Amino acid sequence: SQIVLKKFLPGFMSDLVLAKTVDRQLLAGEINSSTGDSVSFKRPHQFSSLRTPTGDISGQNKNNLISGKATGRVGNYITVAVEYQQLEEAIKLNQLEEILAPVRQRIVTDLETELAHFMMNNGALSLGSPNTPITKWSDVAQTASFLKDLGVNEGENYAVMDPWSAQRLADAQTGLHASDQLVRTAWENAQIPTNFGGIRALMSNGLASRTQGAFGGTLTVKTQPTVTYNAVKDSYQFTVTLTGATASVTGFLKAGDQVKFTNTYWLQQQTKQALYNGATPISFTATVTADANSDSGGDVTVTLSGVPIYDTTNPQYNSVSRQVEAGDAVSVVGTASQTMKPNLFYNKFFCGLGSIPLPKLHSIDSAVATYEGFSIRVHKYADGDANVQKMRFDLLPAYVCFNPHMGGQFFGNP
Amino acid sequence: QRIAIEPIYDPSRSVWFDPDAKKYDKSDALWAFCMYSLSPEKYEAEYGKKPPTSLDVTSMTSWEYNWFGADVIYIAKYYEVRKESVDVISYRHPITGEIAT
Amino acid sequence: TKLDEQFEKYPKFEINKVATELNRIIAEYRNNRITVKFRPGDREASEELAN
Amino acid sequence: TKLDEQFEKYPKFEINKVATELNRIIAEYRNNRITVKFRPGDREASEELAN
Repeated sequence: SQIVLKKFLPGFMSDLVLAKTVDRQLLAGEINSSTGDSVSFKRPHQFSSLRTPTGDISGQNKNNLISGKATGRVGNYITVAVEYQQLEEAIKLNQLEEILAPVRQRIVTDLETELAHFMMNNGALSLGSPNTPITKWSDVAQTASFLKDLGVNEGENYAVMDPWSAQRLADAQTGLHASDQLVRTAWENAQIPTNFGGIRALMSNGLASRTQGAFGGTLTVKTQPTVTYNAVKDSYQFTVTLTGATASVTGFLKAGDQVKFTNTYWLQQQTKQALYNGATPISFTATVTADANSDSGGDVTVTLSGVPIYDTTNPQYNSVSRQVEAGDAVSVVGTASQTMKPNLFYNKFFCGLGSIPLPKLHSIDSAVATYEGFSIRVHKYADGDANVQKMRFDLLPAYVCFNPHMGGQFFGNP
Repeated sequence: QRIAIEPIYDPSRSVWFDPDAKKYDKSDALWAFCMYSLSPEKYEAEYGKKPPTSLDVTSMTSWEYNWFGADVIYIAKYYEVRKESVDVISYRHPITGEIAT
Repeated sequence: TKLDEQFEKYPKFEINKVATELNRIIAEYRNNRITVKFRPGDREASEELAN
Repeated sequence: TKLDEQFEKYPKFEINKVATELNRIIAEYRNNRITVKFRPGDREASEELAN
């Protein structure tokens, strides 16, 4: 057991689908040394109309001009560092290349895990019960139908699912009746086609998971919030307070939970008419952004993503049939504290992604490593006089959320 | 139109042939690769700036060599040979030679 | 080595003596360059075609 | 050998000196290549046949 080979044994790897779908075009080389740590994009305008027998518009208020913004910011550092004895390292590992291979994939994996977490934290749309998995064909086509009903046209729509779900869909496809090519492909390779149900389907094994967080009781809204367009023209976020909760629980609502308002329905954004899901109207839902606890008296104050705008002086920006007001009943989807891996569906222009180049540190030898279109700056220094070499890898990402109303989580339904 | 002769720099890390070819001149080859390095500015000059740059990976160089410039993108040219069906038209005008395909 | 709590390095002198014959071969080639030549055949008009 | 609980290997330097005469023989052949030649016989038309 003295002879040891050069060839390292193979390991395990994840898959990369999130980076290839999001928009990396608009936010690319925009956070430079002149802009600062944040940059903002504009928002489209909407208008309303007046109907009169003769067009006397003499006293009626004319459409007012309000402009919105969408800011993107920089995140934390993706840093991995090692320390070692360089003579022991150089025993059988020369050029320090054995470390390069399993570190870039670690950096990319952490980046995309954070990207998935951000996507599921800032998404608004919800579909189906969390417990029920995906088994049939309708569970995929529902997302495309909902996106079409909302009105998003310009851009491509994508859906991402875990490995076991795809097997089930391929197994269902093997039971077809008339398509020879589809049946043969599903029987041999077990690969579902590219366009599944009108939306581009994708599979991924590395996908972030979340925990529900204990809650209980008949929750209800206590105070009427402010949902005028002026308040939410820069962030699309609003803060609301709840009552009827449990006495005193820490972590009452985790990040990613969906809060559904029963009596407020979605509207088709252009025609401003309520949404009907064949048999029942679709209710408005929002996502918790940060963890919130419950104090004595069952009062929970939470920040949600996705705003139910019902401005009365600027009706052109409404997105909900009726105003959220005090005493309304709300519900939370899912079970008490179960853990699940959500499935994501979104439009092209839902979230962005970018990276900031990092300059070489003074009087220190460095190098640049590239993996899957990302740049990694590596530094080597010899702090400490105890044969302690040090290496570090750096990467700095940037995130942006344009409109929360084009993405979210979805599950199968019974 | 003209025929041009151009040099290839760093052949050892740029040119890769079909592993099934065994002759000196690689006559019995069906495909080949040819890399060349490129800068992000020239990458944006041609093609398009909208798609980010993704470069080929070989893990070949940096073997005992200091590296400082991460501003190189590796692009390769791909050659293929195919057997295809083509229709030949035989213009048989008698004037000034007849048989012409 | 540490060498009394430091990191003085070994002297590494380089005396390149293997490039002389390579330079000689390169100069030998560059003194007499060669190119492609087309030879005629046994036909009435092969000479003009080759030219 | 183990060499105090390690596996340092023996240095194995290679100085190839047996290829010079082989290269000389190969160059000798490549300088004067030989091929197949057909010789005529004692007939009226053997020369054209050989050509």
